[PDB]
Amino acid sequence: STPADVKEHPNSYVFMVDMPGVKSGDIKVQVEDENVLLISGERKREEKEGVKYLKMERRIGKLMRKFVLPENANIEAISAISQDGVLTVTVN
Amino acid sequence: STPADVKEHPNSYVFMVDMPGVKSGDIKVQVEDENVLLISGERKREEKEGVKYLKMERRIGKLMRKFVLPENANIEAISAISQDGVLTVTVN
Repeated sequence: STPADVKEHPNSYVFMVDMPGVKSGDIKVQVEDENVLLISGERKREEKEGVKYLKMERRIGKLMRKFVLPENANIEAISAISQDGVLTVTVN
Repeated sequence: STPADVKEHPNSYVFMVDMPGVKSGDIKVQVEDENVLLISGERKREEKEGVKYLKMERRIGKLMRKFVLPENANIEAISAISQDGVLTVTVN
């Protein structure tokens, strides 16, 4: 799981998800069953080449959130922006 | 506060801080007293133009972490990268 904001513009819904350290290509934006918007991203490690960790507090692995819009609300136009670790998806 | 990793390369220390949604220009990287590395960033809101929030779980405001290297360890060469909401500072 990961923090999300959701806004309602006149003709669109906007989902804002935190994803520090997720490379695009590890981001999934997906519609399940035409109603559910599925947002997903995995943070990975930069692989002891004489490099030792002194402190490790950033957990890695997958961030994921599902969002259901009303039934009979068809997703036909989807938008995705990755910027500064925040993913903004705009769905009709 | 915000998650940080710290690695030790042969000739350098590396600090990796999560900062989703912080624009460079709102990032501060600073040496206090030649020994202490001070990393700072503030997340802000994109300002009802017919736009209404339905869900708001991303907290905003300042992220900040201090890191003290040993005394008599002089910071003369500092490095800062912002990428995908992660700030990597490399300090001699």
